[PDB]
Amino acid sequence: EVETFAFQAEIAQLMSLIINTFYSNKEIFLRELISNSSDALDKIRYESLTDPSKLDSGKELHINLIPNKQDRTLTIVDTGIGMTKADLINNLGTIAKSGTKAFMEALQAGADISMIGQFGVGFYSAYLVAEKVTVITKHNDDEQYAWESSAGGSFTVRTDTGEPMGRGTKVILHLKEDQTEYLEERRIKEIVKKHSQFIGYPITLFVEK
Ligand SMILES: OCc1cccc(N2CCCC2)n1
Repeated sequence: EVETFAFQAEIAQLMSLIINTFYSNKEIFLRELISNSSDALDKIRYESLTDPSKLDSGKELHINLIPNKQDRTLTIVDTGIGMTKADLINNLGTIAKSGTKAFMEALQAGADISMIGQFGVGFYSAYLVAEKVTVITKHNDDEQYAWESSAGGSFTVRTDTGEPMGRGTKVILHLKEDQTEYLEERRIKEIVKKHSQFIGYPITLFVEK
């Protein structure tokens, strides 16, 4: 059972700008997604201080980067707080409405796309390199869900039946045909060293078979 939702007009407009604006510094997508993972891990670590049982779904707080040349996918896995169904459908887009308006006014005032993180909508930078994005997420208070969008103004949400995750978020980037450089180990290493060297969680870059 797959539910289809329309993006808010502002979010759909933001995704279209990201996809259609000529902008060569696409590598900032990884910094934005790692930053999102670090924030999600900060939240579950803080919540577990006053409630240790919140880590029953997993004590390890880490980030994994998994490239797959056969599927042409780059997966960013974290064991952070995860996202509920209400987050995927309502809460995140509601928060992102103000940030999108501020971001686009800034772009008209001379800012560039790499500053998208300062407006709270860095997740959508994934569409600089991905034609489709799948998000598998599990929050302690909800079920495991699969969020998916190839842009175009709509996204889907379903209950995920795949391998259980315990807790956290998995962002699967189905890369565009000309963006396969972000599957190479040397390239991912360079980006992490350049933009995410001081993230306070272990980042493990998986290598390919
Ligand atoms: O709206 C902004 C935003 C920030 C972080 C994550 C996110 N997601 C949309 C659904 C998948 C996850 N959106």
